[PDB]
Amino acid sequence: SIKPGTYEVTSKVNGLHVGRPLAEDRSLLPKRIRVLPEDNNSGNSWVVEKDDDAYILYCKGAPVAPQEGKLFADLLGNMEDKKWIVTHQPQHGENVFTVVNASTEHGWVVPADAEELQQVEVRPLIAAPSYPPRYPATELFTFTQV
Repeated sequence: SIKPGTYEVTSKVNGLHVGRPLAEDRSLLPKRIRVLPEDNNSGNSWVVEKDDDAYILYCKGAPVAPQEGKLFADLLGNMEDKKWIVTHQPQHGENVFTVVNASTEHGWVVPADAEELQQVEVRPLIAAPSYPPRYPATELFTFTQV
C-alpha cells in the first residue's frame, strides 16, 4: 500500500527521476516512461490514486500501463492493465517500493546499465530467497511525497 497523493519518483539503480522528458511529439501514441537526466526531469510529480485494492499511477496527467515489456503513459485511453500493486520494502529504506502490475504480475524494472532517457521495463520481479526478500536495485523506487 502507499498513501494516495503526489510524489517524486526515483530509481534506486542510479538515483535518477523516472517520468517523461520535456520534448515529446504531439501524437496520442503511448509515451515512454524513462529514466530522466537531472537537467530534463521537471513536471514529473506523479499522482497516485487508489483504485479498489490497487493503484493507478499518473505521469504528466496520463495513467501508465505495460505494453510489450515496457512502461508507457496511455494518451489514447485504450491500454489495458492500468492497476498497480505498490508495496513498501522497508528493508531497503523508508520510502522505497516495488511496483507490480495487478493483472499481469510483472513489475517496474530499470536495468542496472540503463542510460539517461532509456525506457522503464515491465517484467516478472526477482528477489533473493531471504527473509524478508531482498530485491535488486533495478526493481526498487523511492516515492517521495511532495
